[PDB]
Amino acid sequence: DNYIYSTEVGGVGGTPFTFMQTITSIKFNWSDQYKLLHHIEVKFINANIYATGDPKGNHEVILEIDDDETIIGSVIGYKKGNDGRCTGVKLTTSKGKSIMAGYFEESLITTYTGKLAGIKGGAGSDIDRLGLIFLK
Amino acid sequence: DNYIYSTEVGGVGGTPFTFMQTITSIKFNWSDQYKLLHHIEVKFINNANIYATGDPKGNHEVILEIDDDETIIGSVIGYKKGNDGRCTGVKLTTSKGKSIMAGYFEESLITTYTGKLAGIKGGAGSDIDRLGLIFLK
Amino acid sequence: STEVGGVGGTPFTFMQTITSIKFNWSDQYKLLHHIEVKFINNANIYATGDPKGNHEVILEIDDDETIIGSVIGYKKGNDGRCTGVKLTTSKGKSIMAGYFEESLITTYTGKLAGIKGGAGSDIDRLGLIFLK
Amino acid sequence: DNYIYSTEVGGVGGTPFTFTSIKFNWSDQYKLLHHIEVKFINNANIYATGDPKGNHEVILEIDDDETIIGSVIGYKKGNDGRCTGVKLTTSKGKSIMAGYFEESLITTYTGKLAGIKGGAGSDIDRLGLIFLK
Amino acid sequence: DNYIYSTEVGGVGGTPFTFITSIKFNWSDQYKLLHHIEVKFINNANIYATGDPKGNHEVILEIDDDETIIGSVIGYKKGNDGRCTGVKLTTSKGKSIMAGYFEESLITTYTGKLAGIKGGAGSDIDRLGLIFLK
Amino acid sequence: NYIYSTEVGGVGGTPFTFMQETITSIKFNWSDQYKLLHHIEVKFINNANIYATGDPKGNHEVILEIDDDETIIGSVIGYKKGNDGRCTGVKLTTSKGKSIMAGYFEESLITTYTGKLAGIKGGAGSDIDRLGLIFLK
Amino acid sequence: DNYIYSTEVGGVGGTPFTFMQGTITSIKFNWSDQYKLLHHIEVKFINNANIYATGDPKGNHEVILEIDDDETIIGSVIGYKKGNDGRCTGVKLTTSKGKSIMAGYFEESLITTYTGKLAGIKGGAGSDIDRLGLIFLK
Repeated sequence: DNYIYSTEVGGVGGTPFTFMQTITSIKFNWSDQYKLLHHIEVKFINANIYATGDPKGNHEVILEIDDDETIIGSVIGYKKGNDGRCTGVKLTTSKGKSIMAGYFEESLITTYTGKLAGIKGGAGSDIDRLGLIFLK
Repeated sequence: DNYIYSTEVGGVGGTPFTFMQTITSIKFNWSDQYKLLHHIEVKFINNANIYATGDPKGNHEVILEIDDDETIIGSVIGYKKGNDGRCTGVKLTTSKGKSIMAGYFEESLITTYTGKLAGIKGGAGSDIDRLGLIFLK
Repeated sequence: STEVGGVGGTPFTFMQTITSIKFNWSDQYKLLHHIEVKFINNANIYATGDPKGNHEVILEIDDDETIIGSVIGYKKGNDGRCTGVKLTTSKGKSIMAGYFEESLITTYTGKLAGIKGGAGSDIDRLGLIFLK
Repeated sequence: DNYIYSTEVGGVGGTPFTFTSIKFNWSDQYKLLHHIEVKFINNANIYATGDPKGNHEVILEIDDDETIIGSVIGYKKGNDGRCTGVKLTTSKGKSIMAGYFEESLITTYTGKLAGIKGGAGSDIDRLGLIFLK
Repeated sequence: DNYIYSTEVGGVGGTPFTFITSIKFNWSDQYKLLHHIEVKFINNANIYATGDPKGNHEVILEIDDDETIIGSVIGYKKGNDGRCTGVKLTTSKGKSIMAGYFEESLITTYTGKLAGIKGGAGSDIDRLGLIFLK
Repeated sequence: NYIYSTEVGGVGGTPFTFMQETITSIKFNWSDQYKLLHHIEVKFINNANIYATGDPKGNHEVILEIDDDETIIGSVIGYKKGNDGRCTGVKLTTSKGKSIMAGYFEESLITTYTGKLAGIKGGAGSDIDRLGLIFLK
Repeated sequence: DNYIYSTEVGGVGGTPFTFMQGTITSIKFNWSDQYKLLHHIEVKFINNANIYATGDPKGNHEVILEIDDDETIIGSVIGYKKGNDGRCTGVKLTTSKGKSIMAGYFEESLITTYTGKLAGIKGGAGSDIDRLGLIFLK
């Protein structure tokens, strides 16, 4: 209520997370071996790293977000089903910044857009499930 | 009406549906095995209900979330024509450069009316037999 | 617009602006075979020709949407036939029907108001009609 | 005049001519223009010239307020020359392409297409466009 | 004087020249050079030609009264024994021509209202420069 | 005043911090043999001094000169993650269409904050172990 | 000064040059496919008929960029080999009127220079262009 919840995509498994009250940094860890996201970290506008998942993947990417910078384009790749996983994230900002993490070989959601305020989902070894959260 | 009805394309078969109350989420399920749409889900502004139809047996899906102020500016449905017909693909593009592509387009096409996507309508069984979009004015 | 194609088939003229148009065509004959049209504030399907072709395309036109680009492919001569239509709208919508292996007209442009021509088995001849 | 006369390109042969719609006839067999027709604003007459023996034609209809912004004629140069192709593009993104461009080219003046001029027999020997000012 | 002279590019050979609403270039596939140029001027029906028009191709660019050159490249062989091999021009109205070849040297010239040409030719165009307003 | 981008790469090498209370020249040295940054130099407005760090043993370098009024609008650092990590590449693009590419991007990336490039900070030995940029506000 | 001095890139060798006066109105670059270096540069200036050359024009390629009086450089890259032993290997320039040249090669080091009205050059040349810097104005 005064936040927009994007559909969490991927499986029912892993341990729940919800990170909120905006985002100033987000990092994604992924593997070439499993072609999944494994681990996410978030910082806020608050010096603590809010992490989740196991950072066992051979790649990472970080997007730093200026205070006034919104997300204008966002795609999450995922395997659908109870047994599902998140496999990739593309984001593009109101300033022409973009990141690409992991793979997009199965299902996609083109999310809502706005000021990236938090994330929510389940993670174990892998990121089972991810949803973004925006302002209003 | 207060609504613009796109021609429903595909076959006469399956069970009829109409979803209305604007659309804030839509998902399309499709198969590489059958090369059809099989299942559609829709959510609406200020209403937590998932309105589904068809059998979600396909190996792929795509979800488009629509911002409150976001209109559809380009829309194409692929389909097999005739009574025995099926809807095979959807491309949509929004007023914010968001776009989805579901399934296949190697037979017939409709380039639909455009505006604020308000509902869908059609028939579905195992497959999406027939699909029409509905827009505001 | 100049009606292009042959002298044959049965004449048609559809008028009242156009809100929907459909084209049927074949890979076997590489012609248009059949056209349908709907009009604003009128639920009637005005058809013509034999819809025996394996493909069709439908373009829906918003009330305020004009045609900005239009090409008809055709075989010229008395025994001629209309073979293809490309249309592009003032809102980036476009359709492509059938084939363009012989002759072409780039038509006048504006609000698509009607069509006119002759059709039997095939669309023998087609011309568009525009506004003010 | 109060007109711009583009250089007529192609040969000296055929019979001279000087004239909202234009049509070009051409052949895959000879790779030339053979025949042109022109219709005028507020005048229902077809002004033709040349022999329409070619297997292709194209028609460009020009809206009243529509100018030509890009124009190329392909031709064989010399007394024995022939006009072989026309590309035209309008102020509304309409374009036609007639026949072939395997030898010489002129990029013509541009504006409101007012007439044509040239010589034609079996083939279009020679063609020039005429624009306003 | 009240003219801007682009560098004449190509060789020392051929006969010197000095001469816009029309320009034509003749060239050969056999020699890959310009061989001959013609020019017409506003309010003057004369063809000002130079060089031997023995090449199998030509192109003509007509320039509207108010139309300037906004991009211009001349291809040439450098050195005393040099030759001018090509011209690309683009106008303030999106017209463009391409004449001949560009497989050795290039100059990107000054831009403006194309006012004249200058340079030496015989069988081939040995050397060419454009001239603009000031 | 200043905005500190996350320093990416390893914990190793000797710490550095360059600022002058903005950057007008920056140079990056890298190797095809090690596929790392090895050395960085920075000059500042109204100060002739070269502030270097790292061992310039690499076979390539690039220099970006920044006009006084010119901001960075796009910036990516490639790096190997982990304690034994290294910085491997820098792409920068300016408010005047100027851009450099230094070294390699075969592992991890940060798309940094943007603004008037004011300083750098990190650790370097043989290699640039770790790099963060610093901007105004 | 009234002038902006780009870093001179390339080697210490060759004979020094400095070309300045109005601003640059023509510049030419000679280069070789055999050595993949610049070998020779010429410059002309506004209101001055003098051809200011330097280096040995032994290379199989050249390009000339003419600069209109009011035309600035908006993009500029010099390729070079770094070190005392070094040489300048290429120049890309792009103007405020969509003109561009590309001379020689960019297989080793690059500088993306300051931009503005190209007023002069400076460097060292022998057989090859050893070293080049551009000079601009505020």
